[PDB]
Amino acid sequence: GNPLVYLDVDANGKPLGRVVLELKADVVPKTAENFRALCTGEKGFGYKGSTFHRVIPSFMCQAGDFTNHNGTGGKSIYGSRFPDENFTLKHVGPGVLSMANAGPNTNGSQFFICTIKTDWLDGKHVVFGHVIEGMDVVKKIESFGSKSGRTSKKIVITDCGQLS
Ligand SMILES: O[C@@H]1CO[C@@H]2C[C@H]1Nc1ccc(F)cc12
Ligand SMILES: O[C@@H]1CO[C@@H]2C[C@H]1Nc1ccc(F)cc12
Repeated sequence: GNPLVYLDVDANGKPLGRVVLELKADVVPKTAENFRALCTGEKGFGYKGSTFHRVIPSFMCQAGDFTNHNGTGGKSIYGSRFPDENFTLKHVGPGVLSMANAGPNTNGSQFFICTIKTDWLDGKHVVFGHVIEGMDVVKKIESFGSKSGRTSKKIVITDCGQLS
C-alpha cells in the first residue's frame, strides 16, 4: 500500500510534535518515492536537519530546501529536477501535501503543506499526499509565518523517516 512518513518539527529548539503524511504512491509513484527516500535519507541526503523557510498564514508551510535553506535549492533522488508526474490529485483543502516548483517540470525536494484549499494551484503543482496526523503541528508552524513568507522562529525538521 501507500507509505506513511513523519516529520518531527522544532520551533527555536523546542519540539512542536510530529506531522504524519500519507504519500499517494498509488497515483504519483515517482513523486512519492522521491519524498519517501528524502525522509529516510537512504540516498545520502534528505530533509533531516533542514527548515520550513517560507511560511504564509492562511496559505501554506513550505520546506525541503536542504541545500541552500532559502528557496533556491534542494534536489531530487533522480537529479536536480524531475517532471510533473501528473495533476490527478487536487488541492482540495487544508492538509494537502504538494510539490513546490519554479515553473513546469522543476520538481526538486521543496514541498508544501496547505492550510487552506489552494484550488488555483491545480494543474501547476503536483499533489502527492496529505496530513494523516499533526495538523495541530502544521497550525503551530503556520502561526510563525508572515505575508512575506519569513518565519518569526527557526522551524526545523529535527527527524523524519518512514513509519510503514
Ligand atoms: O529556468 C529558471 C531558472 O532555474 C529554475 C527554474 C526557473 N526559475 C527558477 C527560480 C528559482 C530557482 F531557485 C530556480 C529556478
Ligand atoms: O531544479 C529545480 C528548480 O530550481 C530549484 C531546485 C529544484 N526545485 C525547486 C523548486 C522550487 C523552487 F522555488 C526552486 C527550485
